[PDB]
Amino acid sequence: EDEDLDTDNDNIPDSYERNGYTIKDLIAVKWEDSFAEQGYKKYVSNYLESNTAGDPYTDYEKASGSFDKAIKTEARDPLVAAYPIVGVGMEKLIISTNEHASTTGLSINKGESAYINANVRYYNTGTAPMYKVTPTTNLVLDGDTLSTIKAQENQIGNNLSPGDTYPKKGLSPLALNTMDQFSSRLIAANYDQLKKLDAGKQIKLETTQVSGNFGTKNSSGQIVTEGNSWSDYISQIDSISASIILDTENESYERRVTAKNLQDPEDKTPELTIGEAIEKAFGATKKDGLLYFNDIPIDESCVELIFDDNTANKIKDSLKTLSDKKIYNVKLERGMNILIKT
Amino acid sequence: EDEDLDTDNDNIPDSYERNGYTIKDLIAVKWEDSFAEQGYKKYVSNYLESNTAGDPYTDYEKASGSFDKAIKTEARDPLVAAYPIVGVGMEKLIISTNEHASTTGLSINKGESAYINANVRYYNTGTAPMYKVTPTTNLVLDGDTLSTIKAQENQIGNNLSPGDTYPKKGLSPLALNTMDQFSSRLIAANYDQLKKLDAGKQIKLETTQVSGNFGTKNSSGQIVTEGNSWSDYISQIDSISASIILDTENESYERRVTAKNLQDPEDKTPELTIGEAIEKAFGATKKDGLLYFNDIPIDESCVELIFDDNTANKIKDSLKTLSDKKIYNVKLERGMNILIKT
Amino acid sequence: EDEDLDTDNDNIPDSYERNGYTIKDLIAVKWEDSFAEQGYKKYVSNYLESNTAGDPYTDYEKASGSFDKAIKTEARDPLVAAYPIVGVGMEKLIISTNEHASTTGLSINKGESAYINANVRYYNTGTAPMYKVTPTTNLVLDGDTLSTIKAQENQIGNNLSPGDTYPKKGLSPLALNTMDQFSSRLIAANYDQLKKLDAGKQIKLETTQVSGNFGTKNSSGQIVTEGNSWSDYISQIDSISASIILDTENESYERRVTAKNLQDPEDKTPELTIGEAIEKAFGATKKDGLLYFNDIPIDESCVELIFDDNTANKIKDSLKTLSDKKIYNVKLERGMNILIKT
Amino acid sequence: EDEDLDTDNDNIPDSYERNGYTIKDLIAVKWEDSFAEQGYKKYVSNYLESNTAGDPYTDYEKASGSFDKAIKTEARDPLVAAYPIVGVGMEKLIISTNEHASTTGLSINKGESAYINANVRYYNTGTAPMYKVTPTTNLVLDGDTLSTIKAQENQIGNNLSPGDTYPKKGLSPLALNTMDQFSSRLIAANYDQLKKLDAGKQIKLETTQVSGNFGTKNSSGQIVTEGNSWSDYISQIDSISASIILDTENESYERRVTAKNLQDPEDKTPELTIGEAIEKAFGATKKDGLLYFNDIPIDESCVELIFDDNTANKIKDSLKTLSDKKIYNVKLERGMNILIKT
Amino acid sequence: EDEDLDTDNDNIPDSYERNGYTIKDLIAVKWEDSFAEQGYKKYVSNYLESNTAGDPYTDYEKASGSFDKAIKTEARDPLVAAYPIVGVGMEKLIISTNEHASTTGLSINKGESAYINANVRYYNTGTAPMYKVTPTTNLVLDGDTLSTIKAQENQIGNNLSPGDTYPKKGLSPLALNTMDQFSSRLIAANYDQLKKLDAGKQIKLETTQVSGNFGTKNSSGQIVTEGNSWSDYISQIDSISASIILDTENESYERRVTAKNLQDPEDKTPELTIGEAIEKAFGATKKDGLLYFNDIPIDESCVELIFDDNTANKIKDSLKTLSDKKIYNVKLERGMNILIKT
Repeated sequence: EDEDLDTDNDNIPDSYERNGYTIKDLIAVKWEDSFAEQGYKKYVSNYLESNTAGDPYTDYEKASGSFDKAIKTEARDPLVAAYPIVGVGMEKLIISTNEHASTTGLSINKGESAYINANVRYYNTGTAPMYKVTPTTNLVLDGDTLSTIKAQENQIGNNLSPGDTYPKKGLSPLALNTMDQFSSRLIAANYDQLKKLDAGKQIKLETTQVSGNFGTKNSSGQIVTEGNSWSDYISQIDSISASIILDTENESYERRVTAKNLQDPEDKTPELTIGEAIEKAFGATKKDGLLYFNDIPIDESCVELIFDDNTANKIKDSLKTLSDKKIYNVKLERGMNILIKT
Repeated sequence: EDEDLDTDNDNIPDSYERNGYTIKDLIAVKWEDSFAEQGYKKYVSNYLESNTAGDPYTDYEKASGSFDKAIKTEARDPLVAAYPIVGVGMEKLIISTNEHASTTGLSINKGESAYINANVRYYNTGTAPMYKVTPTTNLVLDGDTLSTIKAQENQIGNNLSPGDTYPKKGLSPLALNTMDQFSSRLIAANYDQLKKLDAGKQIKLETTQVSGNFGTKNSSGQIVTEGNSWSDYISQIDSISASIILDTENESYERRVTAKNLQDPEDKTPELTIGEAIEKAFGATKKDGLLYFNDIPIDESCVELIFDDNTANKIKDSLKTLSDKKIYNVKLERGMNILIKT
Repeated sequence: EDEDLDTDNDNIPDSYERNGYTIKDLIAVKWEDSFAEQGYKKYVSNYLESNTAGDPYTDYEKASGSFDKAIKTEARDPLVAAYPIVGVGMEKLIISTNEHASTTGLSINKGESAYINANVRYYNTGTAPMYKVTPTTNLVLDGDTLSTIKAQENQIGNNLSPGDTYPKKGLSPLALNTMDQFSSRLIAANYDQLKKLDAGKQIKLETTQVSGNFGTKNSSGQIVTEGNSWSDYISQIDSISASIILDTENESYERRVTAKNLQDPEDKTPELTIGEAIEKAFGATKKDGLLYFNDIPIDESCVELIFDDNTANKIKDSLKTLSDKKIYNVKLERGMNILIKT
Repeated sequence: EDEDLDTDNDNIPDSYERNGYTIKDLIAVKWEDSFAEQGYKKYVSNYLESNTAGDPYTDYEKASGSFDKAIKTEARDPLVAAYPIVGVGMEKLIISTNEHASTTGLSINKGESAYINANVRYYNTGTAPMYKVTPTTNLVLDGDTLSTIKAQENQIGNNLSPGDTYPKKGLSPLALNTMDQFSSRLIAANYDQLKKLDAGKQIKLETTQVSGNFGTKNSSGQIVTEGNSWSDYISQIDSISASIILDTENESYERRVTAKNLQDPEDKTPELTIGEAIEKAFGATKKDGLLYFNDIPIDESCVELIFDDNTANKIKDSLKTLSDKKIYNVKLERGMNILIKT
Repeated sequence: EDEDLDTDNDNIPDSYERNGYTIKDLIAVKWEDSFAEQGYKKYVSNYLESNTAGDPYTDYEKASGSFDKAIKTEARDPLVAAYPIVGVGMEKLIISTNEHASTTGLSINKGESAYINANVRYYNTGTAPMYKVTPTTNLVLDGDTLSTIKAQENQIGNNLSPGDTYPKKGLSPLALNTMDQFSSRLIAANYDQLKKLDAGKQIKLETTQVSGNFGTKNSSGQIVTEGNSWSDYISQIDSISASIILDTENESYERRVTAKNLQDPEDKTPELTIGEAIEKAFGATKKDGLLYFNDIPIDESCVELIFDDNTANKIKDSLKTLSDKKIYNVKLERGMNILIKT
């Protein structure tokens, strides 16, 4: 009954955070099943923790709506993890060749003769914005693993809205050829690697890491992104949560949802199943008693649940005890990943 | 009746911010319909929020007039959004070619032989000033997507008054050729791209982002623009508001006006219609019971409401229920845009 | 009667700042018409504002004289605005040509062959000093709009007294050829622009902006110019005040004085007319019941009041209702400008 | 009688600072004419000001002797101004010519062929030390106004005692050729300006400004010169005081002494006359009832009081009313200057 | 009798600092002549000053022994001044000449052809250490006054013990050829100055100034040398003290001892005599009723008191009134200097 006693100092009780609860007028309301039709929802969380997943907001601050505005409405639930991830796309790699007087002809230096140039474009898929992007990307020549570069002081960009490109849709890509104000590097073994680049235009561009920022909110301390860094939360998140990826023919989505280790006798997060988790992640609800999208179904005759080895072997080891034989009705796995092709 | 009880600690009551209200002698006055003729106006705002739109001032601070002086009088209302946006214009791109001894002639380096130079000019259209401008702009060569640059330490400029150019009217434009004190880059493939520049002078300049500052005001802490940054508010604003653009033959204006999501049962901003919102944005009032400008009519036989697809399809999907058939009398769409040609 | 009740916390009452007042022995004295002959003057200001013009000093602190000492005695009145503006003059542009072995002769590089050099001199005309000057200036070649530069670390200068040059009168000008420790730039298209400079010595120098500092004063916090900046007050000032320029055959003057918008029901600055405003700006008083200078008459038979379009059209639109037909006796215009030739 | 009531919070009374006073045992003693023979002196100052002249110390702090020790004993009186000024002397300008293979001979670059070098030496004449000197000096070629330079990071120097040189007497001068670690500049138009330097060795060196620091003293906060800049007091001083220059055939002296504007009805500094002020500045006293030096007479048969125009015209305009006809017995002029040649 | 009343807040009484006193167990003991044989000594100081000499420690803190440990035992007395001074010695100047292809031979650049290199060594003679040394030294070519340089970041050094070299005895000297990571400068007029260096190896190395640090001591704020600078105490010291230089055939010492001006009626330091001051500076005592060194007599038949002009003329001007005719028994001179050759 909790007797209105808090154990975390997170302004929320611990039977409220044990049974179902929701939030009205910035005050913890207990629960009644009536106001589900009113438009409200239900939440459960960790009554012993100041913040369930790793993400830097507390349980009440994520559940109310006084944390940000730009973050999508799915992230107001304490099970999901409000954190973004950005991908870099490449095109139009151009070159300039043979520095002095050619396209050897006695005045072509085997180093520093053909400078490189690439065009890229960032895009964010996830749940949150990042008010700065510094990605480090590297280039590879069909298995030769050539130079790596940081974003310099003029390709850093700025705030990155959810589901958007870095140049907003209808603009030309971003140019890249620098190593701190130094035109970058010859495709190295000159009369060899340029002739590899003759019929072997396989300059592949990979991303390794990005770094960004977020924002905290007060009244007097209004909004600051000066030192709030995102590079020291991914290790906290990914060693707890599991990953869920959905994709249509025109969009993509990735989410990180938490779980529980069964061996630890002192974890107090609620249990889950993946048929509840795909509902809890997105805006997907039930349209005929089974899980549907905004306009699409997601059911067993419509899923293409493409697993991998660490997920498939554990589900094939644990799909023997139950008799209902439902893949959606299994306990989560701390570290798993799931693909929903459609 | 609210019993003089504040719920946000924003020095304003919550029936005052629920019904109509205005501000006299820096004190919240309730409302009387008499003094509209006196010169006063009416306001309404969000009784649960410390700041209605995303912009960094509060409800009372925007409604009174003790926030700035340079901001135009339309922004003193808590529904509009006091934030600016700057455009860059280009002209007069000049070149210097063929470095050593020509206009190949055996001494023309295939990289770094024709340095580029552009002339630019900023302008601000919106509602607010920005006390610093760092725009990042890129150049594109009829679909070749060439280099991008930040404004250096000597092209940054200074305070930018609303509706003005960066060099005030009657001055020459700005020169641009730098990559941190390095003359920029050859039009890359020398004997190819210069001959593309022979008959193909299509060096298009595009803007990608800008960054600036604003100003907070105290008595002892008078005016500071040292750390107040504008790059961490656009993501908060644009994921809430809608956009409205007006343009005559000699000027242009763009505004951001807020709205409400109907599915969210804990939003407490008032509702709107676009026929009220075009009046609420500008200094436009009614001159014959219908909306007029300073000296211009803006009515259904004079508007050119040129939509786009996401606005036109939703208004054509929701123009079936009502019987009056008025495009001005519809609920707003959180994310829509509107062009009003004249 | 005000009952000695302050509404701004600016240590001055609000019938004192409503009727006339003056200041004796650092105490607000009410007003009496007797001691005008004594040497005292009269002031009136905004009883609802902590600083009635934009300038960073308060009403009392500007009215007393415990703010600075180098500021001219006209600025002790709350109607005028104590802020300076500096103009740069150019002369003696010299060159150095044709870098390797000439005055083409086969060893002249089409970029980087003739470095430029200009001589400049600052001066201040206005009401205040500026303890640092960083002007950004650009050069133009008969409508070609060439490079722009910031004052470097060795050409910034120092404190700049009112009505003085930057090198005090009787010294040679300043030399300018830098782009951060890099001899400047060739007059670009070498064998073209040097031959334009043959008979076309039209290198015009233009100013775009300056930046400086000011000084606040305490006893324990004596005088600091390290954090104070002037680039965040001009937008506040110029969107309020009007401008007045006077010039004899040997000097020049420009001032910024305030006004009121008539539509706003909650502004509380007193009214004005230009016939009292030219008196209130300068040290000009009446010598025969009409406005005279230090030794010069300034009256309708001596003025050459050269307007512009926004001033002339409004004065010819509003010079119909009155019957006295006096241009000096009109309400001010918020944004106007006035030249007084003599 | 002042009733021991202070009006400035400067620990000194206000009839004490109205009549004569002096300071014994760090306590304000009133005045009695007996102890003038004891070795004491008399002072009078501004009972409404925390510091009379611009200089950063207060009235009591200058009158006692607990402010510094290196400042000369004339400055312990609240009428004089304790501030220094430094002059730069030039000699021995040397050159290095014709960079590649000469003293044109087909390999002499018309820019950057003959680097310059000058020898300088600072000296201070005035009343105070400066613990750092950064002078900006420029060079001129018989009316061509060549480059200007700041003192770099290794020609700054250190503390500068009053009446001394920067290298103490018996050392070689300072070498100067840098523009931030870059050998300076060719005497520009090479085959022209070197031949101007053939018979026209007229490289004149001029000073424009200097910058330095001073020292404040506490017990716990002992002595700091970190931020106490001198560049923000000269504008306060020179718009109040007048200047007095004395010179023998082996030394020089310059001082700044305060005054009063007669039109201002609320200034409260004492009056003066120049025959009192020349005694009040220096250690000069009366040896036969008339002003003498340490060993020299300064009287009407010994002065060579060389005025300028703004001093001569005002003294010839105001030497008519009095009947005694004494130039020493006139009221001071706020802005005047005086040369006492001997 | 002083009634145990302090006037400076320096924890010491003011008859104790008026008569003789000594410090036992960190408590001010009054005096009695008995404990002179015990090993104790006598001190007297300025009862009106918080620190009698210029040096940054107080009277009590210098008299006790709780200030530092590396400072020599002579400096524990408030008459002497604990500050060091460092001399630079030079040897082994080497060269590297004629850069391209020679020892003119058509390929010797008249600038930048023979880089210079010197060997230096610091030493300290005085009373204190300095935990950092940055000396600026200049070079002169037989009266041509060549370049000057600061010690760079790799030649600064570290803590410098009293009476030691900078490399401790038995190490090679320091190499010097830099102007901020730039091999320094040709001996300028190449084919002239190298031939001056043929038979004219007169590269004299002079020192001009140094800069260093010191150390303050607390328990919680244990030892800091971060901002404690020595460049702002020499002007305070040298305008008060006189200088005394002693030298054997194998060592040298210099000291700065305070004095008193007679014309100032409010100085309160005790008087001195030079025969007492030579004893009070060093560890010299009396061995036969006359002053002896550690093992050396220093008396009138052993001194070689080599004066200079300002000392000799004043002692020959004031050696007439007294009848005993003793040069050791004269009042000190504020500004004098004294050499004791032995």
